[PDB]
Amino acid sequence: GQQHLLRFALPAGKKLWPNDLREALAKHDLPPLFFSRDPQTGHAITRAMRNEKRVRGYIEQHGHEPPPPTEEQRANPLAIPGIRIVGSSTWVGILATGERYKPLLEAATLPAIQIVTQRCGRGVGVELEQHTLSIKGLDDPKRYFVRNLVMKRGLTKTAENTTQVASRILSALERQAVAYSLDLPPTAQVDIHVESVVRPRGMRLVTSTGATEQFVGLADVEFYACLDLKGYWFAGNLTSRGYGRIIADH
RNA sequence: CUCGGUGUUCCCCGCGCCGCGGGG
Ligand SMILES: [Mn+2]
Repeated sequence: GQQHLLRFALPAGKKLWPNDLREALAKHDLPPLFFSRDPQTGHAITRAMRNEKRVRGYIEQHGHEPPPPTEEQRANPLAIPGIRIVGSSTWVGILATGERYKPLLEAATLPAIQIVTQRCGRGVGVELEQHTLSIKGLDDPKRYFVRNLVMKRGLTKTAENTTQVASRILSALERQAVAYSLDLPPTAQVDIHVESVVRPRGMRLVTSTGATEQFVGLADVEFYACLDLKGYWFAGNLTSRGYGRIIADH
């Protein structure tokens, strides 16, 4: 429920994209869960099962019943990244969602200062924010953006992409609300409207093991909803790299 | 205190009849 954001203000002349900070932090001997890798699988965090039909299918495949969830699978059954590297053109930062992940932020803090000050030179500002994730309905529409929404599949350049993007935002807000035990208002109250899907484009998917041949869909979004979102909410894929951050217009 | 990458499969979970979802 509690979010901690270590935020660095970048000097006017300087870029340090969230992926750049993430890549540089990977050279600093941090725990795998900082990078959303489950330390008990050696692979990226993934969702948990729960079904009696899924058990049956698992038994047919493997010849035994599913093992217990790992510690991260039990704590994080919807596989939402507890650490995200976030930012925009003017700042970069580390977001911990939940007290569980705050020690990972703490371990990365001096490394992050080293990286940002070495890349940017002098003039880096620092803030440390704390927020309570909350979602509450409104009577009138509130304007939001999504910065660099990533959709691994399904983002087109044609007019129906506004509806597709709207559905992806609803799906993501429902997933976070379930994960954090928050109440979403009725959809007819929320009444999401995607006003603009800005410059729908491609982005080559790069992993820690190198650049792939997959491209993902990437766009910027303006939308309205009768919702007051407090804290940092996300939509789409690849959010541990800061994609899909929802931003209230001010 | 939103709008760097112009377009699809490298891996891990999972579902379906290659396709789709989730993680990176
Ligand atoms: Mn409407």
